[PDB]
Amino acid sequence: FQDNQDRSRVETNSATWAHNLPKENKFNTETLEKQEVESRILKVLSNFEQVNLKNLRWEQNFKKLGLDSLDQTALLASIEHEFTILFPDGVFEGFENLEQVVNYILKNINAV
Amino acid sequence: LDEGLGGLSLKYKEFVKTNPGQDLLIGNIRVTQRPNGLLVAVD
Amino acid sequence: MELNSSAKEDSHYVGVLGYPSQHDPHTLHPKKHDSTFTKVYACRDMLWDHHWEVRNTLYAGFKGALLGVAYASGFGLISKTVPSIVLKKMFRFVRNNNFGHIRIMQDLLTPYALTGFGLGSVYYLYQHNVWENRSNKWLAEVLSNALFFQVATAVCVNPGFHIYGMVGGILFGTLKYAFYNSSFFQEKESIGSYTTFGDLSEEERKKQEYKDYIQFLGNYHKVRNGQLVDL
Amino acid sequence: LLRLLVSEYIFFLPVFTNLFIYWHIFFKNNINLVNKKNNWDKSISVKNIIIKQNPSFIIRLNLLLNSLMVLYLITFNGYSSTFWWSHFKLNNYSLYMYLLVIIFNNYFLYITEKHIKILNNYSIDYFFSIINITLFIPMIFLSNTLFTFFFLIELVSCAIFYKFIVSKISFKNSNYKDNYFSIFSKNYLNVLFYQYWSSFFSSVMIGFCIIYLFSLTGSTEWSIINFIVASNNQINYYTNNITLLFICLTLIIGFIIKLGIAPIQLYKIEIYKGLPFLSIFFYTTFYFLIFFLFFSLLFIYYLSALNNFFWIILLIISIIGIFYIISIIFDINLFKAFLAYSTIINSISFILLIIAIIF
Amino acid sequence: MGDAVVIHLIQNVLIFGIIFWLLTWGAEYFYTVKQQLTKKQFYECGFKSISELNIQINFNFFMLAVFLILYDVEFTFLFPVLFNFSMFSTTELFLAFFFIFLILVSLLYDWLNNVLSWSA
Amino acid sequence: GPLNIVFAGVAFLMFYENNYKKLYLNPRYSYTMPYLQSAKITKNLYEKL
Amino acid sequence: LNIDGLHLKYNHNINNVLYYTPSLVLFLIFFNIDYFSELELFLPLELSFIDIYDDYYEGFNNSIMNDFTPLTLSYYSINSAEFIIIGLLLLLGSVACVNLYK
Amino acid sequence: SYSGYSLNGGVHPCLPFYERMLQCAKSEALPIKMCTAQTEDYLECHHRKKQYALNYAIKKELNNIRIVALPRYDEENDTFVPFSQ
Amino acid sequence: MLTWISFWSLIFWLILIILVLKPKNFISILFMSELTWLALYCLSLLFGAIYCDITLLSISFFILGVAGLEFSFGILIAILYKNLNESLNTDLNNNNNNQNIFDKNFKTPLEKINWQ
Amino acid sequence: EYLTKKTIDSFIFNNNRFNFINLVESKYFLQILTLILYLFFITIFILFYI
Amino acid sequence: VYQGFKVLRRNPTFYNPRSAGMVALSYFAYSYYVNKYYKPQNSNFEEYNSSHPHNHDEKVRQYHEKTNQAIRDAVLEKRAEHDQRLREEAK
Amino acid sequence: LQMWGVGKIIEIKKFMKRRDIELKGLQRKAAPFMQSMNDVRHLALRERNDMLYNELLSVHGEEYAQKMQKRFHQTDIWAPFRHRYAYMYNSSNKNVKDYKQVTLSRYINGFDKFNV
Repeated sequence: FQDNQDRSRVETNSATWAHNLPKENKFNTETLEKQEVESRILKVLSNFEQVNLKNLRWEQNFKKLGLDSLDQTALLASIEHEFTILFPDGVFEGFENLEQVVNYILKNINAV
Repeated sequence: LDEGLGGLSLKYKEFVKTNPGQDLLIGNIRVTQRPNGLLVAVD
Repeated sequence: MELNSSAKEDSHYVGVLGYPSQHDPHTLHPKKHDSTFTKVYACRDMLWDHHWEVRNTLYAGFKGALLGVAYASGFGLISKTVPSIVLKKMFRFVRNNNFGHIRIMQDLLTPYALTGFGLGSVYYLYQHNVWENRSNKWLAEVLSNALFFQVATAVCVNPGFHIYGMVGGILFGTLKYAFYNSSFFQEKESIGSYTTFGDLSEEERKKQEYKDYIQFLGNYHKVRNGQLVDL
Repeated sequence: LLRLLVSEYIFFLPVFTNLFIYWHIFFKNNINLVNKKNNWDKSISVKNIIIKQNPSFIIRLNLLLNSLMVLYLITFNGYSSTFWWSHFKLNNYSLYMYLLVIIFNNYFLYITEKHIKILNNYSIDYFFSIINITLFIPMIFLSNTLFTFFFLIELVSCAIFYKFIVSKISFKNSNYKDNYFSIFSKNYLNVLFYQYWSSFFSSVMIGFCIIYLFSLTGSTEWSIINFIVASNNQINYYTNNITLLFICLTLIIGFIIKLGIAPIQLYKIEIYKGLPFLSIFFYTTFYFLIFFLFFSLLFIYYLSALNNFFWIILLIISIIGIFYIISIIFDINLFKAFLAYSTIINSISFILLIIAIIF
Repeated sequence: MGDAVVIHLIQNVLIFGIIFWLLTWGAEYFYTVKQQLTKKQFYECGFKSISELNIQINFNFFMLAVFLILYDVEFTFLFPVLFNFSMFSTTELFLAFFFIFLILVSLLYDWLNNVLSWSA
Repeated sequence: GPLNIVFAGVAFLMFYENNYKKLYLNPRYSYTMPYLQSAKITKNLYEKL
Repeated sequence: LNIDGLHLKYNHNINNVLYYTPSLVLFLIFFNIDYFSELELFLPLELSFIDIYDDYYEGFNNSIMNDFTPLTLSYYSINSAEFIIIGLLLLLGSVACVNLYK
Repeated sequence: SYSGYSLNGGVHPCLPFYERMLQCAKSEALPIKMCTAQTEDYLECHHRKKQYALNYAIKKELNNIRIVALPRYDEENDTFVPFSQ
Repeated sequence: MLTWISFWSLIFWLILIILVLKPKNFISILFMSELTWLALYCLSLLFGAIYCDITLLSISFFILGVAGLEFSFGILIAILYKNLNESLNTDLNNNNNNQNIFDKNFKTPLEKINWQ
Repeated sequence: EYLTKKTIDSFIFNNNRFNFINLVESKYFLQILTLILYLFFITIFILFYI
Repeated sequence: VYQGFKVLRRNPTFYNPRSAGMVALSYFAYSYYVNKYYKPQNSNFEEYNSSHPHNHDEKVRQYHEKTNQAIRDAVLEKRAEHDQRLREEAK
Repeated sequence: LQMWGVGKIIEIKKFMKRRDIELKGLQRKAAPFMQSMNDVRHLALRERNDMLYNELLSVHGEEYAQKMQKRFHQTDIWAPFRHRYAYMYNSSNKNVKDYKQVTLSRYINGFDKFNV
C-alpha cells in the first residue's frame, strides 16, 4: 500500500551534528524570537547611557529617547553589527522607532 | 632443549672414547650412531 | 565453486570408479597402549559428525549470525541515522576507554547477530523436521521458503510487506532448487555415461548397440517421414 | 635477431599509413589561417579573418580511409597464426570482428556526415577524436594477451576522454534574460569526473588481475592460460580456490565498473546527462560493438577454462542488477536517463544470455 | 645505488648539526634582546603587512608542469635503449627513432597551439 | 617489581645466550666480533680468526 | 588551490564506527591470497645452498655491464607494441590536455 | 607473454619445461589428458609447491628430538666423518 | 613479521579502502590514486623478482607512465574546478544534510519569506 | 485492482523512497567499495560454508 | 643550527601514542592469525602424501595422481604395442 | 667536430672490445677448475641435506620419503629451488657480509681478508 500522507524520503533527512535537538525540517529559515531581539537591542542600548531602559516603551521616536541623528545612525549600525545583517538604504533611513527595527529583524531569516 | 641436545652430543664423545661402537644409555632414551655417521636419540 | 556437494554425490558411480567418498567414516578410534591425553584429544570427532542434530543447529545459527553481522556491516548501520547526542556520548566513551571501539561494535552488532542466529536455527529446524519427506521436492522447497520468508518479513520488517516476503520466498525456493538441490554448472559425471555389469561379451554388446543405432535412426524427421532424395 | 620477417608486421602497414595521413592533415589544418601576402602580391578581394570550418570534409576523409581499410580486408591473405611476438592473433573470427566494427563505424560516420550540414555544433577536434577511436578499436578486437588488450583499452579510453573534453559548452540561443547574471551548468565537470574515476578503478583492477595471472600461469596469452587451468583441474596440483576466485572476481568487477553495469550504473546516467546526442550515438555504438562484445568473449572464448568460477559470480550480479533497477528505472524524468537505462537493461539481458551460453 | 652506510652518515650529519646548535646556543651569552612592539612582526619594506595567511598565487603556467610530468616519463622510457645501444638492430633503432619523432610532434603541437606561455 | 625483575632476567639470558652462541659453537672464519677475534693476516682461504 | 591548511571540518568517527571498522575486520578475517610462502626464519638458513652455486662458463660469456638489459629486452624486443602504444597514448594525452586548457 | 628470458637477459629456468609442454600439447589429439606429466613438471618449476611441502614436513620433523648430531665434513676430501670422532 | 606477498596484496587493498574512506576532496583522491599506482608498482616488481619474469618490470615503468598521464589529467580537472562554481570538497556541492560535517548549512538566497 | 496493479506500484514507490535521484561523489565511491568487498564476502561464504 | 629541542619538543615520540599502540597490537594479532591459523589451513600440508589420509582433499589429490599415472601407463603400453605391430607388418 | 669525436669514441670502444676478447680468453682458461670446485662443494651440501632428509622422513615409511623428495617427472632438466631470483649487479651479490660488517668495513680495518 502507498500512503500519500507519508512524504518522507532520503532527500528530507535533516539531522545535523551541531544541533543536539534536531530541527523541524531541513529549511534553515528559522527566525529569531521577539524577546531575544528585544533583549539584544537592550544590550546594545546600554552603551548609549542617555537612554533609560527601566520603563522604556518601544513606540517612541528616537529623538524623544535622547538620540539625535548621529546617535540614531550609531545605534542602528550597532544593532546591525549585533545581528550580523545589513539594512537597505530605504530601510535604514525609514526607521523611526525601535518597534520597526524589531519587526524587521523578526521578519529576517539571515539574522543570527 | 638445545642445552639437552648439546649435552648428548658431548657425552657420546667420551662414551665412544672408551666404548667404540656401543650405544649410550641415559634416562629412558638410547643414543645410537647410524652407519652414515648420524647420531640419533631413539626411545 | 560448489554448493551442497556432499548431498549430491552419486555413491554407486563413486564406488565403481574408486573415487573418495564424502560419506566415508571420518572418525578417530583411539587404541590402547596410548596415553590419557590423546584419549581426550581424539574426542574432537564429535564436531565432524554431520548426523549430530545439536551440532547442525549450532552451525546453522552461526552461519545466520555471520550473515546478519555482514549485512549490518555493509548495508544496515550506514543507512540508519543515529542521534547526535548518542554519537557524542559514544565518542566520549571511546575517549575514556582503552578499547572502547570494541564495546561500541558489540552494542551495534548484537541485535543483527542475534537475529541471524535465531533465523538460521529456526530455518534449519523447520526444514529438517517438516519438509524433508515430501515427494515433490520443488513444490516443497517453494512452499516452505515462501511461508518462512513471509513470516520473517512480517516479524523482522513491517508486517504490511508480507506479500513481498512471500514472493521473495518463492523466488528463493526456486533458486535453491535450481542450484542448491540440483546440480547445474557443477556436475561430477559426464552426460550419457553408464556402467556395465553383465557377463556379456563384446560381440553381444556390439550387436545391441547396432540395434540401438537402428532405433535411433528413427528420431530424424526426414528419415522417419521418408523425405530423403536419392543421393 | 638475424632476420625480421614481414609476416611479423605486415598487418600494421595500412594502420600506420592511415595514422600518418590523418595526423598530417590535422597538423596542416591547424595552420589553415596563415597565408602571407607579400608586397608584390595583389588581392582580388579583402581577406576574411573570422572563419568557422565545417568539419564535413574531415568526416569524409575518415570515411574514405575507413573504406580503404575495408578493401585491405577484402583482398586479405595469409595463415592463421600470431604476429609480433605472439602479441596479436590473425584468424578468421578476429578478422571478421575487425571487418564488422569497421563497416558499422563507416555507416555511423556516413549518417553523421549527412547530419552535420543541418547545423554545425561540433568542432574539427571532435571528429579527430572520433577518427582516432575508429582507427584503434578493431585492434582491441585483434588482441592476443591481457597485457596488450589492457594497453589498447587505455589508448581508446584516452581517445574517448579526448572526445568528451571537446564537447561544445556555450550556445547561441534566443534566451536574452541571462546577461549580467551568473548561471552554473556543472554538466561538463560531472562527465569528466566520473569518466576519469571509472577509468582509474577499472585500470588498477585490470593491472592487479594481470599481475596475478602472470603469477599463476607465467603468461597472459589466452591459449596458455586456458591450457594451464584445464590441465591443473585434471592434475589437482594448484588447489588454491581462493586465489582463482579472487582473480575472477577482480576481473569481473573491473569490467563492471568500466562498463557501468547495473550494480554500478549510476554514473552513466550523469555522463549521458552531460553529453550531446551525437556523442551518445557514437558512444553507444562503441560500447555495444567493442566493450560489451569483448566482455562477453571473456567468459565465452578467452577465459572459458575459468567458467566453473565465473558463472556463479555472473549469476549473483545479474540477480542484484535486476532487483536494483526494477524500481529505479521508474523514477527518472530525463531523455538521456531513459536512453542510458535502455542500454543498461539490454546489457543485463545479454549477460543472462551469456550465462545461458556458457552452460 | 647505495648501502647501509647512508643511514649512519645521515645520523653523523645530524650530530654535526648538533655541533652547530651548541655553538649557536653558546653565542647567546654576548647580546640581549629587548621586547618591542613591531620587532616580532612581519617585515614589508618598513610598513605594516595587511595579510598573513591568504597569500595566493595565480599559477597561470600550469601547462608547463603538465607537460613536464609527461616528458619525464618520455625520458625515463628513453634511458634503456641509450644504455644498451651497442646491441641495437632494426627493431630497436626504428622504435627509438619513432619514439623521438612522437616527442617532437607533441612539442610541435604544443607550440602551434601556444600553451607554452603566460595567460591572463 | 617482581615481573620487571623476571623480564630483566629473561632479557639478560637472551643477550648472553646470543653472545655465547656467536662466540662459541660457531665457526670463526670471517670478522664479525671485533676485539675478540684475531685481526691477523691470513694466507689460506680457511684460517680460524 | 589551498594556500592555507584550513580544510573541511569532517568527523571520521561516525563512518568508522558505522561502516569501515566491521568491513575491515571481515575483510582481514577472510582475505588471504598467499598460497605458500615462508618467512626467512621458517627453516634454518644452513639448509639453503643455491645462493652459493656459481656457474663460471656463462660468467666469461657474459658481456653485460649494466642492469638495463631486461628493460631493454622487454621495451624494444618483446613488449615493443605496448611501448608504441604508450607513446601514442602520451601524444593523444598531450593533445587532449591542450584541448582541455582551451 | 612468456618470453623465456631471465632477469639478467639470459634464459628462463623453466624454458625446457615450457617447450616440452607445448610440444606435447601441439602433437596429441587429447592434449589435456595426454600431457599431464609435462604440465605438472612445468607447474612445479613455476610454483615450487612440492619443495614447500617438503620444507614443511622437514620443519615438523625437526621440531622433535629425532636428531642429535650430524657428521662433519672435511674440506680435503669428499668424505663425512661422524661427530663422535 | 608478515610475508611480503600477503603484506603487499593487503597493502594495495587497504590503500583502496582508505581512498574510499577519506573525505571527497579531489586533490586528496588524486594523491591517494597516485599512491595506489605506486603500490601496484611495488607488487609487480616483487612478483617479477619472485618468478624471474621480465614483463613485470615493464609493468612497473608502464605504471609510471600511466600514473603520470592520469596525474596531468587530474591537475587539469582541478583547475577546471576553479572556473566552474564548484568546491574542491564535493560534499559542499549538494544540499543533502551530512552528519559527518560540523558546519554544513545552506539556505535560499532570500532576505525574508513573508511580506504580509 | 490492488492485488494485481497497486501492489507493484506501491512496491516501486516505496523502494524509490530510498533512492537519491542525483548521484553524489561519496555515494559513488562507497557503492564501488561495497560492491568489491561484499561480492568478495558472499563468494567466499558460498565457497566455505555453502 | 640543527636545533633539536625546537624541532622535537612539539612532537617527540608520537602525536597520539594510544593510537600508535593500537596499530602495533592489531598488526601483531593479524600476523599471528595469518601465520599460525589461516595460511597453514589453506595450504593443507598437514596430511600431504600421508599413507592414511583423513582430509577429503588429500584423498582426492591422491586419487587424481594415481589415476593419471594409470592412464599414462596404459596409453604408453598400447602405443608401444601398436607401433611394434605396425613396424612388424611393414616389413 | 661532432662527427670526428663520435668516430674517436667508437675507436676507443673497439679497442676495448679487442682487449675484452683477450680477457675473455684468459677467463675461459681459468673457468673449468673454478667450476669443478663449485660443483664439488654444492654436491657436498646436497648430500648432507639428502642424508638429513632421509633420516628425518624414514620414520613415516620408506615409500613416504621418496614420494616427498620427488619433484619432477622428467629427470633430465635441472631446475633447483629458489625463493627468489637475483637481478642487481648482473644477478650477483656485492655485499656478502652482515649489515654491521657492511657499515663497519668501510671505516674499520681487519674486516677484509685480502684475496691475493
